[PDB]
Amino acid sequence: MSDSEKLNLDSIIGRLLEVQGSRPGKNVQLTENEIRGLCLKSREIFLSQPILLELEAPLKICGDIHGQYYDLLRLFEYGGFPPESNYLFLGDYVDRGKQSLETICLLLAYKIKYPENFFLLRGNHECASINRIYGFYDECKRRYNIKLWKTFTDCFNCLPIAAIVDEKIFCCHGGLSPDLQSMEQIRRIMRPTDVPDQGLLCDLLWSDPDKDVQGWGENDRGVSFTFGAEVVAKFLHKHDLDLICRAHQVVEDGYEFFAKRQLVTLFSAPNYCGEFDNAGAMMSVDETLMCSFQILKP
Amino acid sequence: RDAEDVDLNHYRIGKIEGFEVLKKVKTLCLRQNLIKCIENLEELQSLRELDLYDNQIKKIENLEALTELEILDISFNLLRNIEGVDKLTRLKKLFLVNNKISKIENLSNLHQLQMLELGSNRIRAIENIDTLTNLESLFLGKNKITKLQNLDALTNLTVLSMQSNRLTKIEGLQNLVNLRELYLSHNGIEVIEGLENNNKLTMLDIASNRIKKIENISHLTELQEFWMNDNLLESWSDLDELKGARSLETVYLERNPLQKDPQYRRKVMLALPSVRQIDATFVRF
Ligand SMILES: [Cl-]
Ligand SMILES: [Cl-]
Ligand SMILES: [Fe+3]
Repeated sequence: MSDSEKLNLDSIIGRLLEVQGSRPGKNVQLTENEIRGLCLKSREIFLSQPILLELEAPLKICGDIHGQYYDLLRLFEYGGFPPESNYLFLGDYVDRGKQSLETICLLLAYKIKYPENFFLLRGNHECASINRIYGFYDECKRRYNIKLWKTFTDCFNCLPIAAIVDEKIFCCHGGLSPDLQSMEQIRRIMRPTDVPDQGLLCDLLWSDPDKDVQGWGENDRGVSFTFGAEVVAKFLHKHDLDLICRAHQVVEDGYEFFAKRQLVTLFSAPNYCGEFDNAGAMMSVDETLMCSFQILKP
Repeated sequence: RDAEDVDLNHYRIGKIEGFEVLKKVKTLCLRQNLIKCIENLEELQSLRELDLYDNQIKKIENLEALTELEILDISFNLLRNIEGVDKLTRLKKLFLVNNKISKIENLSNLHQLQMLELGSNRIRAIENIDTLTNLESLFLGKNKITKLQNLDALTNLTVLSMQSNRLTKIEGLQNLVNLRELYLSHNGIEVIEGLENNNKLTMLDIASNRIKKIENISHLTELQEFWMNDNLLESWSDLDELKGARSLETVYLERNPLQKDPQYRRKVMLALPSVRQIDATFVRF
């Protein structure tokens, strides 16, 4: 990284962090080129790292953010702002609410500033259409223009899809796929790409676990599938893994285990939407591959 | 007690109570709260903007008093019908994004409306907006619309957003002579046509369809952005259609058969020497 890049990056991170502690609602208005440059630069870094990330502990793994920018700030206070800790986010950074731009810009900026200590996976909210998501597109055109959203889909189309921590923890946003036989198939996924409505990449961003299902079932979302505890168990044995770490679903305490703690769901947006009263959690892995869960509250 | 702008963003409030203390409030912000109904607002008669983005309102009501209202946003609620707005004649922008609205009605009296936002709903047709002469931006993306039609009255319309619908033919744009931005991505269009009168178009997006050939845009000499990724274009000679656009800066063509060509970026630059951006990346010289 150049010193001129650092100068502009710190100016952006500073103005983004300056609203911390303020009474929520302050937005920070960055310039169009600042946001666009953040998209272009981070996209180049995404393409220069594998689509199946292989990370080593220590790092802190987080679930959905859903554009709740001040709850992202609170996560960084608990876990430590970069570079004080290593982060792997599991996707869904943007949504409804008029502060998704601040959320994604701060995450992209840290990605550029600490490219081998800060990581972002792709969630189903980071798609390239408005077939199912409208909030982030709505925010972009209201504060800037539609092309800004188009530039964001270019960045989104290059995010990585899954991560394996220390050869034992498989991480993705959604879950497993009936088409997933080998890690090589994930590596064969080519970028840029949008999220299809069918197939390996779709299931990695959309699928869910279910207590009722024994093998593969249908998803009440209208996309992808549901898998049960047995699916989880064969998967860890075939690939010599210990845990699946996933997000995508709201859970009461921010974390929730499945299949005798062989899978865990993480959700890092406290009080999602408003009718729920959930907490945010965050899984921290240390050098000896031990997992600890920190919980954030409204 | 004395503020022109009042902001209760993310305040858990579950009911509108006691806002009469505000004397000359001009902007009231109540986003991401817990409101379940509209009430107790008839006194704030100095309001230009009311913001109820992300609540649980299920019906529009009790707004008839505030006739100086210029901006109303009831997005991300659980609305099913449009009503109770017929008295807000000075409305300029109206956001009803991401509800369960199924039909366009009850907006006939909003003659000064400059922007209508009905994105992410269950609307199936375009109707009942012939009366909105001052409309400049119409957003109907993420709906179930199946035909472009009742648009002939909006001669001042400059931005039409219709992405993610069920369109199959470009038609009904004959009168949008001042149209400047046309978004029709993620539809079922197979042919480029029906753009004979939209000479002032600078931004045209027909990406993610099933279009095989670029035609009928040689007159669009003002084009600045052409988004056409994820189609079925196969012939490099089709790019002759864009040579009249001397300020064409960006084209999206990736994930077309064209991109199988190992000289894809080179051929784009040769055909369109004014272009500076091809898909996500800049032309590097
Ligand atoms: Cl393998
Ligand atoms: Cl790649
Ligand atoms: Fe999700």
